Amino acid sequence: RVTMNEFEYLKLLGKGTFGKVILVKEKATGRYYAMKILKKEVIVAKDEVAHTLTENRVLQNSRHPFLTALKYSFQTHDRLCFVMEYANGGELFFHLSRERVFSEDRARFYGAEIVSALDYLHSEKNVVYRDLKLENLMLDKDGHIKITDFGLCKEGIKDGATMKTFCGTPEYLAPEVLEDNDYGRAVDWWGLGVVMYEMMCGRLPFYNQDHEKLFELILMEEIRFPRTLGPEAKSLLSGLLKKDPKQRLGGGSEDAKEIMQHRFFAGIVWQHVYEKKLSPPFKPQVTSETDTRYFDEEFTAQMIRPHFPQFDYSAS
Amino acid sequence: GRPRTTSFAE
Ligand SMILES: Cc1c[nH]c2ncnc(N3CC[C@@H](N)C3)c12
Ligand SMILES: [Mn+2]
Repeated sequence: RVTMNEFEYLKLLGKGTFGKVILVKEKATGRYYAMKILKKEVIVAKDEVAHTLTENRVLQNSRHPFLTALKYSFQTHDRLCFVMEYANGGELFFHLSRERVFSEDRARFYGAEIVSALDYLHSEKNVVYRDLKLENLMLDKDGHIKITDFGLCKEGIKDGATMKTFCGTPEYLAPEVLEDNDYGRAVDWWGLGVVMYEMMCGRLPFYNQDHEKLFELILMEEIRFPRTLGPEAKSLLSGLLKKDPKQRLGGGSEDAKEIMQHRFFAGIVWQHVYEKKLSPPFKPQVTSETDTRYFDEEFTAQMIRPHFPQFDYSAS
Repeated sequence: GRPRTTSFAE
């Protein structure tokens, strides 16, 4: 029963070219949410229809504590809106930009939760996420990972079943995607490698501003390892970023289970990870439900066509 | 210290 009129618009949080994400209040309940607003015609025009359905079905059919829950989707004459949990601690990209590198423990913790969430998407929803990167990784008020933005998932992928779409983010693409090969859910372990690499190393494993120089580094070069990196972390990054996906950690039939058992994660209890009994190593310092201090000022300091059948959705 | 990146699909 929901329209644009059921909410207060407070701050800008993000802005891609397809849409915007704004911090909202629900008049009727008092609660704050993050609302992703897409202009219907921009989506039709720039070809994003398929993606938008994928996000909507993947948000509705997912229940996991490190995945952004959806409360409503509803549409207007001109907009599509997702009303989702508000992740008050902002992007990882934000934190790693200020701190430069995370400690091993802190990167261990985030990697645990990420692996927990992806295991679930793979094993339970039969979905490969495809676009893991620092921007799609946020924290909630307690300092627990939330994965946001679901439009690049592949649905219906089960076991080692293969797929073709050239997509993701250039800095994060896996060799076998660059190679123009059919690929499988191990791409997500590549992406997890690149993120763990950035957390503990303070930079991307392969960098060039020019995409074709960056794609050549990806297919051709061994990764470099700062001498500050402990042997267990060296080993994990080495295995997550093996270029042949058959040889990659998590690349076999055991999937996430091969990652959980690596000595990097020794003495992390995976059940407690899921149940949220591990202590977040950074608790976001927010004064109120609407304190956007972990969002870039570039956005918060900014002042405020077909029918999609059965887009509309509602959790309770 | 790396510029914000962009999702795409061919
Ligand atoms: C997309 C989204 C869902 N929940 C959110 N909570 C806080 N911020 C979000 N965004 C901030 C900019 C993008 N990283 C997405 C979201
Ligand atoms: Mn780029």
